[PDB]
Formats: sequence, C-alpha cells, structure tokens
Amino acid sequence: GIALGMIETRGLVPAIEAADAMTKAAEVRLVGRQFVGGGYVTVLVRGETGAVNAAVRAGADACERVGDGLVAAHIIARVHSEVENILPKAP
Amino acid sequence: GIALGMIETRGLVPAIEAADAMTKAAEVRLVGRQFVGGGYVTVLVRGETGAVNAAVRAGADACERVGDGLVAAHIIARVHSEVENILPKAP
Amino acid sequence: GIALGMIETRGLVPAIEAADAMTKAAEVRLVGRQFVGGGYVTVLVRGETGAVNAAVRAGADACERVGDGLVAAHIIARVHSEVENILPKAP
Amino acid sequence: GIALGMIETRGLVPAIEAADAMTKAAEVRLVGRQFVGGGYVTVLVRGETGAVNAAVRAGADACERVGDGLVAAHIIARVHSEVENILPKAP
Amino acid sequence: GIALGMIETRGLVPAIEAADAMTKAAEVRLVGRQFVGGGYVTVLVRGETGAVNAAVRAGADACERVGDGLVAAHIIARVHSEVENILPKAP
Amino acid sequence: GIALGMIETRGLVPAIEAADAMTKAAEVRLVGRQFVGGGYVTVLVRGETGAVNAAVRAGADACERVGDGLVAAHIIARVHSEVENILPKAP
Repeated sequence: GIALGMIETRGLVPAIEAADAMTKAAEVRLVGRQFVGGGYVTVLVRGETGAVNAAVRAGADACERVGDGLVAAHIIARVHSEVENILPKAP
Repeated sequence: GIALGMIETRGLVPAIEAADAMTKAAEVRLVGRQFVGGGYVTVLVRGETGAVNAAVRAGADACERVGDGLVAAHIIARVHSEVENILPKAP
Repeated sequence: GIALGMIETRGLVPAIEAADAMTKAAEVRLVGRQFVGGGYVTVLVRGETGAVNAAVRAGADACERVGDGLVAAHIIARVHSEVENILPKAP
Repeated sequence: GIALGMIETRGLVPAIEAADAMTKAAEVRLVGRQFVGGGYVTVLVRGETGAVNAAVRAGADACERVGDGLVAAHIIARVHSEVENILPKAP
Repeated sequence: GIALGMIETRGLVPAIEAADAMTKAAEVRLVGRQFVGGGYVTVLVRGETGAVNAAVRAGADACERVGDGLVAAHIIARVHSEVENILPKAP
Repeated sequence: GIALGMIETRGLVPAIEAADAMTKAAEVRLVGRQFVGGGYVTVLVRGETGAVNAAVRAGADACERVGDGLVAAHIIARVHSEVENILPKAP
C-alpha cells in the first residue's frame, strides 16, 4: 500500500506516542520521523487506504493530551510520483 | 520551463499537502523541500509560466487549513541567472 | 526489559536532572538524550514495567522547578516493533 | 566592486524574491544565502557602490509584502578586511 | 572531583561570562558548552563538591544582567554512572 | 592582546554591521561569528584592553537600529585559561 499518513506534534514525546498508536491500530509501516525545526516533529506511515485512515485517527486521539499536544493529522491516499522524492523510505 | 513556484508553510505536513496539490494541478517538477529554521518549510517547483501559476494557486488553497497553515505563495516567472546558484535542482 | 520511559523539558539542565532522578529511582538504562529543536530536550529510558513507572514519576517531580521546567512525562510499556526503528539504543 | 548589500527576511520565500529584485536592479553578484536560525534568512550581494545602493532599495521594496516580510536592509560600501573572513564568496 | 555544575542562559554572551565567573571562583574544569536549540546555551563544569557550589553561585550572579540573562543554575554532587554517557568530557 | 569583546544580536545583518564598526574603531581581530540558535548571532574580537573597550562600545552604537537589533555588549579583559577551550581562534 502506498497511501500516506502524517501526524505533526510539538515535541518528540507526543510524536512517539502517535507512532505507537498508529502502528498498533492497523497494518502500516513507519517510514519517517522528521525534526522540522522550531519544535515541530512529524511521523510518516505508509500502507493501504483503509489501514492508513484508522492509523491516523488513532494516533491523533492518543497524542492530543501528551506534552504540548497535536499540530496536524492528515492523509493523502495516493501522492503524485514527484512527491515521492521528498518522502523517506526508512526511518 | 524555468518559471519558479514557491509555497512556505508552518510545519512539514502542510508543505507535503502543498507539494501534492501543486504537482497534480499542472505539469511542474518538484525541485526542492527546504527546512528553513524556526518551523518554516518551503517547497519549490519549476515549469512553464502557466503551469506554475495554476500549480501555485492550487497548493495555496489546499494547505491553508492543514496544520499551522500557509505563510506565502509566490511566483517568479524568469529569475535572474544569479539566483539559480541558490535554487536546488533536485530534492 | 523493553518498557519505555520519556521526559521532555524546556532546556538541557532540567533534562539532565530528570535523567539523574530517573536512573537513581529504579533499574533503568539511559538510551538517549535528543535535542528536538526550538529548545525542547527529550530523555529516554528502558527497563521492566514497574522500574520504568517508578523512574518516570521521580524524574517528573525532580525537574519540575528546574530552569524552564517540564513539558511531558509518559510511559509506553510495550511499543510496537515498528517504533523501535526511531528509538536510539545508546546515547 | 567590493561594497556589500544585505537583506534579512522571515522565511526563505521573501528572501528569494529579494535576491531576484536585487540582481535585476543593477550589476551585482549574489555571494550568499544564509539560514540564520529561528526563521531568519539573509542574502548578500557585492558590487560597486552605486549598484549596491540600487539593488538593496529594490529588494527591500519587493519583499515587504511577501510571506512574513522584511527584517533588515543595509549597505556597507567598504567593509574592513577583517570582516571578509565571515563573508562568503560563493552561494 | 566528579560533582557537576550547570548554567543555562539565553544567548551565548551570558553563557561565556558565566563560564568565566565559575572558573575564576574555585578549582573547577570546564567540560562542555552546548547549543541546545531555540536560543538556550548550557555550560558544564566538574570538580569537588565545595568547589562546584561556589562556582555555580558566582556564575549565576555574574550572568543575570548580561544580554537576555539567566535560565537555570543547578548542582548535582554525584550523578549516576548512567548519566555519564550524556555528559561531555571535553569542550 | 587577549582581552575579549562580544556582541550578540537578533539576526545576521546587525551582527555584520557590528563586526564592521568594531574592527574599524580600534586594533582588534575578528576571531568568530557564531550562529547560536533561535535567531541569535554572536561576534567575538580579541586585542589589548583599551582597543577592545573602544571596539565594543562602537559596535553597540552601530547595530542598535539595524534589523531586530542588539542583545548584548560585553567585555572580559582576561578570561581564565579554562574558557579558552570554547573560544574560536579564527572564524
């Protein structure tokens, strides 16, 4: 599956719980954890459409109350192939 | 084409949704995704003048409500040769 | 043990006092100290479930009044295998 | 010419338009684009005194309305030779 | 001596005066100067307990009025050996 | 001489104008320009005690109205040998 799920948080601790809740929620693979600058952290997962939708909803609910909380939660079920050049394949 | 499109966001998730909307909207290549410092991210595209105009406006409309949102959307249809030395050629 | 403890602070001094209180409070190993960006720091410990619970609560109580203070204190007693790829094994 | 022109902005997008407006305004060479930290970006040009004065005035006017806008615009027509050791020669 | 002293400041200038006041105040060795992110800077010294206590008190008083001032001032007279893996030995 | 002068600013443009005013004001060498994190920049000079005093006060008066301005201006006429290990010798 090539659908993409993304959760952005303030700090690394909410991000690490988001990643746990996502990967326990459905069959998805964790491809990236990016320190964006100025406090933001983003975790990326790939999998099938049904799986990525459940994973992102679970991560969003689990990290909102942790540390400085949630920034963004977002799905793109089929990115353009051009966007693959800025998406990591391994953490 | 050598027209330049650029979109700056707060955080990485609005920038990836910006990159996706831009490349599906017209024939543009993604030449870079830059971590600016302090939370800003900038995505950059190249192509013919009309393609880049259609691309930039679609990415702005798409990322506006994603995460912490949109900072800038802007076009330079023919940069001076000088500026090419600070523009990346692939991301 | 493979339970995970995490404490996020504003600045490096509250995080080192957090690491000290955590490791003296129960049998946990210090696997990482991460400079997150924008001032956040995160310290991470591993061990059995009860050791990590006692560790995390002691570090929170210790760093709360140090410097700019505590951001998050949180435990994941069995992370998914997926998340292991973004957790450091030594600092 | 060895006079120096400098424009500092919030974000990379206003900086890239500043560089375009400067180099289209008079004969100057673009020597640097620096990510300062915490959002600031600085572009540096060199050339003759008359040229650097026109270039900086044009860049300042062109970038004020772009993204998060302008921070500083400044000329030094002849830096001390000691200052050359912190001025880049190539972008 | 293995006791640890720590001073965190906003900016590098208050940190450099803190380090001067600490090392002139008692026999301590300067082991680290860390750029934490988002403006914070931390200086670390080691020595005996009596020496580290005088050093930190002097540094704290000397840097409060310099630049953007003091963030934290803190002693741990005997860190756990696990914490040694995140403490530098040389600046 | 081994007296130390230091000026901290918000952004890179006020710091370069600070470096220029300092080196033209008396016989001082520029030993470093440090990107601190979060937007702060620090420039550092060495020389005899009177040269460094004249240098520092001139740089403060010059950069005050440039960009986001001046954070600190400060002199240490004889640092302890300990601190030399965190001071750069050339920029």
